[PDB]
Amino acid sequence: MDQKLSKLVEELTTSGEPRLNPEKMKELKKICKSSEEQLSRAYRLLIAQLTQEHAEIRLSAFQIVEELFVRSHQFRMLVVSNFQEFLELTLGTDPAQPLPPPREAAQRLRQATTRAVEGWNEKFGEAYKKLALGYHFLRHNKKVDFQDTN
Amino acid sequence: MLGFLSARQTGLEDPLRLRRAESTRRVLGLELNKDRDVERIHGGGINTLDIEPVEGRYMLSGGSDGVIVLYDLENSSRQSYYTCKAVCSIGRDHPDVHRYSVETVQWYPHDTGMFTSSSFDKTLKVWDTNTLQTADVFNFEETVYSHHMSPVSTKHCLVAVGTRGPKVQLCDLKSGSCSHILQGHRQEILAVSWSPRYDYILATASADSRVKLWDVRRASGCLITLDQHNGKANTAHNGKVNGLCFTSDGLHLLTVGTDNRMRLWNSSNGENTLVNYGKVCNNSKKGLKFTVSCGCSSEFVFVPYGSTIAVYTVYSGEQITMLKGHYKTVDCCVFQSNFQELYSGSRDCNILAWVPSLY
Amino acid sequence: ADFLKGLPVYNKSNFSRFHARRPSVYLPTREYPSEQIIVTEKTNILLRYLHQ
Amino acid sequence: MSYNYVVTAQKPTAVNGCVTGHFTSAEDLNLLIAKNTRLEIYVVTAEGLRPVKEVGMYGKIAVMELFRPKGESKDLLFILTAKYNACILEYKQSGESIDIITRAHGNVQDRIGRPSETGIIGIIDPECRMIGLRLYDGLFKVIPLDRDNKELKAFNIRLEELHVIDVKFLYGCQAPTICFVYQDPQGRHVKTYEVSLREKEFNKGPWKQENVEAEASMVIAVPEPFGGAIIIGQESITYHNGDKYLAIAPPIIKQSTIVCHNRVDPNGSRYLLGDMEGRLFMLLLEKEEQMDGTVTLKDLRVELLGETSIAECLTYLDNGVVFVGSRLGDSQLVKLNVDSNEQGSYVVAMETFTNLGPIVDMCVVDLERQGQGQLVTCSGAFKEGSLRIIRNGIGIHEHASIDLPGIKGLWPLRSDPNRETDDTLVLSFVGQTRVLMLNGEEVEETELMGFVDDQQTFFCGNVAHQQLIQITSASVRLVSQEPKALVSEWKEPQAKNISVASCNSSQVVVAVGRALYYLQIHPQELRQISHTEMEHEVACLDITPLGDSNGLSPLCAIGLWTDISARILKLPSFELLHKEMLGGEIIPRSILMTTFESSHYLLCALGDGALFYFGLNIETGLLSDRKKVTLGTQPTVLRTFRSLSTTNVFACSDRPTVIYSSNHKLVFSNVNLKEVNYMCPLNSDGYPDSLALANNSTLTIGTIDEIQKLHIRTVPLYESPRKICYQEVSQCFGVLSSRIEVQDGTTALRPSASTQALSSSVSSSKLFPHETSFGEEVEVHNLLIIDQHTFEVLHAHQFLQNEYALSLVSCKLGKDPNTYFIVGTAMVYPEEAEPKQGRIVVFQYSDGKLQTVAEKEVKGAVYSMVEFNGKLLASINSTVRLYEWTTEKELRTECNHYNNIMALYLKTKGDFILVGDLMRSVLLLAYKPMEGNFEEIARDFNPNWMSAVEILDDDNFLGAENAFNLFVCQKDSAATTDEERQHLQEVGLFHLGEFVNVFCHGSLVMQTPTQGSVLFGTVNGMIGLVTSLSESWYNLLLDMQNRLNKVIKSVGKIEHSFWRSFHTERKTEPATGFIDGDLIESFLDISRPKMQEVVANLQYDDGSGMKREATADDLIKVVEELTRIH
Repeated sequence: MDQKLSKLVEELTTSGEPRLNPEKMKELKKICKSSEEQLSRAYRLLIAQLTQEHAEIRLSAFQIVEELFVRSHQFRMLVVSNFQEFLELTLGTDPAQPLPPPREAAQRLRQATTRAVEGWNEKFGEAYKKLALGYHFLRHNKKVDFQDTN
Repeated sequence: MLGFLSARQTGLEDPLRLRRAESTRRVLGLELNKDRDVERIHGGGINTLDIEPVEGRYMLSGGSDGVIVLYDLENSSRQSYYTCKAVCSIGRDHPDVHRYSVETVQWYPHDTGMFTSSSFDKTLKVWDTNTLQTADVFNFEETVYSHHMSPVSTKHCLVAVGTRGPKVQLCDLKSGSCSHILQGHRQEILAVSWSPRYDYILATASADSRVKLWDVRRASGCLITLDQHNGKANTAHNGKVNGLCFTSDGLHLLTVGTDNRMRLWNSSNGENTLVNYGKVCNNSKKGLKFTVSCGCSSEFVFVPYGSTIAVYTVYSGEQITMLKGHYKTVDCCVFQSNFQELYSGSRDCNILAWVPSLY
Repeated sequence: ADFLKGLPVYNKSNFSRFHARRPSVYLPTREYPSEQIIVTEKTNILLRYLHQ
Repeated sequence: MSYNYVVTAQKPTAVNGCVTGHFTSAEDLNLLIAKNTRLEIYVVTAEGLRPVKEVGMYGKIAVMELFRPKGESKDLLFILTAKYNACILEYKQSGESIDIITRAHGNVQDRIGRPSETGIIGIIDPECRMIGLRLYDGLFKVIPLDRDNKELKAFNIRLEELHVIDVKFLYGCQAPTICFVYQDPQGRHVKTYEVSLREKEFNKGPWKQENVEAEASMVIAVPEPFGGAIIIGQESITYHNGDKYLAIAPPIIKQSTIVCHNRVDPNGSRYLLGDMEGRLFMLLLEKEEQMDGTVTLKDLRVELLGETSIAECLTYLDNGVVFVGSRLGDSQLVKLNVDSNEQGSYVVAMETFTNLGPIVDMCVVDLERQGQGQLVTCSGAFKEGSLRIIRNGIGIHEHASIDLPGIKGLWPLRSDPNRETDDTLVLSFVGQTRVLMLNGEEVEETELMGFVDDQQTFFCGNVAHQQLIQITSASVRLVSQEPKALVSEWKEPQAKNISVASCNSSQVVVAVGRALYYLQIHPQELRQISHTEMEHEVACLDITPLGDSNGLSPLCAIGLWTDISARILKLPSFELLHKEMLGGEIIPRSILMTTFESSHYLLCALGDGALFYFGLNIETGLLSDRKKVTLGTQPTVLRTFRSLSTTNVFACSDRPTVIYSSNHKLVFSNVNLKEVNYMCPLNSDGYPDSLALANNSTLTIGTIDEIQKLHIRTVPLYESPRKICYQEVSQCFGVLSSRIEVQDGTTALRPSASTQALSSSVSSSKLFPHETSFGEEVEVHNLLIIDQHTFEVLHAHQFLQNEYALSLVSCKLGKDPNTYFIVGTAMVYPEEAEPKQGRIVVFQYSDGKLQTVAEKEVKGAVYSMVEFNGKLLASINSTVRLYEWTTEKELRTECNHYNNIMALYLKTKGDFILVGDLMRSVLLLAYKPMEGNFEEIARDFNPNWMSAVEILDDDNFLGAENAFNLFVCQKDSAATTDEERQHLQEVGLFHLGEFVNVFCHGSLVMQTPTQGSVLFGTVNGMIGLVTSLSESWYNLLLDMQNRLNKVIKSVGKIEHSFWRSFHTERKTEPATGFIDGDLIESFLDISRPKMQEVVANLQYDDGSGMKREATADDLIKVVEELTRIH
């Protein structure tokens, strides 16, 4: 089961397609629903994929993280526990660690992350005030323009 | 927790032992409270926090944007989750608003009505809290890097001001004069702090890598100069000593330098006690404010360690913990000894509260 | 027990007529001037050490 | 505002300090015992510890030392108080004038500084040159003992060792040397310093720094010729003398921790040690003498002398007698006889002084069901744990107990005229009489010539002209003293029966139905003087001669049937002087004329337990100021009796009482016996200054206390008691107990109360893992059901292993009519910072058999619980929850309130709930019966570590502090905003000086300026009473308190204001809204001129609301009423 989850995460992150395969994503969601340990393993795998020096892989990993965040409470807990590293890996907040190439995929990842963090603050900011704090941290402290196309 | 209650009831251990042990346990369990919060009003960073001394109900936060906020820690909401509302604030609307950042804010240790705020605007203002109007103003030639009033002094209310200038200034609030000037330093004095034990002793740290202890009575010379090596020179650190604070009892002094070192000294004779606190990362060019616990078994020191808060031990040196949460570098840490609470004002415009969670 | 031999007896009669009464409370009314007063020398320790 | 009055019903009994020396005279051994604020000075005479004096200090005595500077005839005493008041005092006794002269006084408090973890330490040199105080770590205060200078300049010296475990001054060294054990991250080290006065500094000590046992905790300065010091840890006793280092690690010591020590031999050969377990060891130093002539130490030896009360500070008094002062148990006076008893213990308990504290919990229970609330307190800890029943009253010390049932009367009699003491005891029965002779202690049946044994006696005794009288139902018989023979006999004209009798030495008055006959006693004649007929049948009579009348009463007191009227008659005319209608249809049965404090009274007792008393004018026969009290339900028999040359009245009934007079105010105090039917005083040779008492079947002869006191019974439990609540329905007490058992399973150290219960069950919850190593202790908790009468553990329910019972409440829940024992328990595993589980268990003690009615697992520890409108309000960790008792006999969670850091103390009144937080001061909640939350009505934001709470009334809330303070908060209902209302204003403050653990409503005085009443117990066994007062009374008392402060000069020159000022680590303010009871009560003990000085020009209300000039007699009366309440 664990090797199947690992293989599915690899195939979803190394596919290079702009959109995730819906069948493999359904299988992944079923496995994450089957056990909380499998959900935590998927989380750890997605974090280890966000560390890869490839913007397409990071984009696909982020899309999976977003879907599991919207669909799973414990995945939300996991993401919030390491929200700083997540934001560093996805928006490139740290100037010493810029987003990996290609530039277009990195820009798409940044846009998607900004929109997702906005919608997460809108939907869960009252309870998840932690993620909310970081939101404003990048919004005002980091003058991240939410209305900017890029 | 039951053992201490049973011991107190039976009298095996005096109540002070339970008090101190429980306070130490609570300080160990300090954690970022998600429920309690302090409303984000500041548009910029927080350069200082200071809870009023008499009862620890009101806190003063000076921001980088020149806004003073008088937060109330009294939980009037009756709710586990609540936001410490800003009872009042001096912002850009208020005419006497500090145009630039307010570096430090310090209540009157005698009367809670008045409080002192010094800013990068070259000015130190004494406000009241009945009308929050600037009761008095003092203008200097150099930006006030720090200012402190003796907490153990009732005879005079002397204010010691350290600025970009290498001369310490001593001004009398009762007489409304900035007469006294103490000389001997070479560059900006980043931290001035009166000794809580001895009324007329002032410790001044500068970027000249030296900490000088002075007696105000003798307007001639400085008493002592702290040397890390004890003459084996005459320099507190290898860089800028931008943090200074006496221990609660005043028998020891803690100095934080830009060399990323925190050192403890005897306040009586000024020889390095040689406590190894390790690398306390500190890259702030402005005076770094750190606070020491009070009424606890082991006196803790909370130092802004980058964007975390490093809690060490003043009488052992062991790094008790490193509280995380702030997104930007932590700037000021203020400790409410009444409930073993901590409130750190980072430059992210957030006032994070840290409380002992035990269940 | 050889070691319990010799417990020092201050007086032979003490506890010789032991029998198996609470003290009267002392309530002074007169005042005799205190010969001495204890005042903590305020001499600053650090100043003394430096000057030494 | 709020007004309150605090008095000390019982002085603290825990012994804090003990020192032997020569205080009162250079040639007298004097023992000084510090019990918190009390300092008792005894002399070790042949009789024992004769109490010379008891000094009340305005401060907690933290340091006591007897030091004799060279040139002083007798030792001076150095006292430091917990508030850092230092005072050197001396004893000066000129004739009868005993004085405690404050030779030196001052305050050694520093503005800032951390109080030492080990606490205040006070030491004096061997030569008495300087006094060293370790108050705050890192600072050693030195007070030089120079005599010439007027000012003693105490100066601090820096200590580079912040954590100093212990400090002592060494002998065998020229300069003042301090040896101290101090701690640091490496471990514990023993270090030496030289205190230089001129330099005012420390110099390098004679020895090196040497590592010591990791738990080195005590330092002993061995005097010459050994020198050096002894370091006592937990396993190893070491001895350091410069280079000479010795160490011994006996296995016996390792079991317990040695907490106190004393030097037996002056040369340090022998020492006494006492461990926490209570064991007493003797430490031997074997001197060896070198050929050169210098004596050094050979080896250390520790010997377990025996087992005594848990020692707080031992002090070998003299002649093999050791005073084992105790704090967790009764203080003891033991003898170390050379030869061990068969048990192998050399210690013989010579005497035991009762120690009441620590009072973990207490209840006020009308066990007697008589109306006199008794205090049942859980006292002591470990083996010393026990229950204490503090029954106010007077106690008899009977010396004889014969078996004679159905006695109807008792009379003392003097057979021999020469013998000024009685030797005869006549008894009455069913139409018969028995005479008993008293030959020392021999009590046996006799017959007396002239007396009839076939008629019921109504009176007999010694009469004028060396004669004896016996009055029966048949006649009155006169007998001569020396020649036992009838010399005169009187009978009713028609030979009818005598029904009532009265007699003094010269006069007789008897009734025959309505007929009354007055007889006089002359040589061999009963002279009939006069006769009358009363309106009704005669119930009772008295002719007791009062005032200056010389044995001849002009008056006769009489009680009548039908009209129930107490009447005063003139003798010999029988003229009505006063008729008093008593009321009801219950006849008088006993009447008496007596003098209390040169004031004359008439007492009349009815057959229904009522007693009327009146002022009596012995010239006019006028009765005034009619007052009525109840004394049981049976008819009262009244009998006078001299005690310490003071006349009292014994009132026999189902409730023995002594009637007396206090400050011109009749006082009633309950005797300590089930029921007395008849009584008489008795003063024979084998029973001097005694009493004869009779009930249904027993005849007892014993002595009696002059007045009353808080007599305390003790029931040993041999295990720490924690909580107590009384179950009225089952006539049982439910007590939580804990005992320590060492890993074997586990075995208890000693037999206890839980193990020997008549029935022992164990809880086996299915609701619910460590390997305790051998020799590891475990706390086993039990619920003890104890019969209220025999106070014997009828039942013992042992809880699960690793389960602590924390809270207990006896109440009925919901609509269930059965009364239950509801006990909350937690599970304390060693590795958990706070417990993670717990449960509430509902037991029912029925048909003498406890049963687990219900149970309720719960996440957390149930700190406290209280009945609340039939609902269980339980504090579980950081929450307070409500439970209801369903029809299934189960608990159902209703709602929870997380706004509580740690509800440790809960009190409820009506719809209010007072919550004592661990450090968040007092909260006041009001449960929602419509919604379900605990809307926090108000709270106090002052950071206050709480030890107890109480609800004085709807607005006042009393609370205690961790620093021995009391405060009273008030809900500002006058507030006009929700903000002001949510704030509780601290309207009163006080520094009690004791750590009060428990509050309880109730009074110990048979039921006024003072309203309400709350008793409270402290760690020092000091029971105190707090009551309310009116504004005018509070103002008067405060003014008198200030004036008394002016007049009374405290010992040590400490100001009462500075002593009672509210004091904590964060603030210090004067006492307000509180009146010190002890100082006010001391007004009764200041001489009359001092009374006048105190009452000088004081404006006071005498009940008319008009400010008069308070006199010394107005304030005395004011203080006599206040004293009566406790």
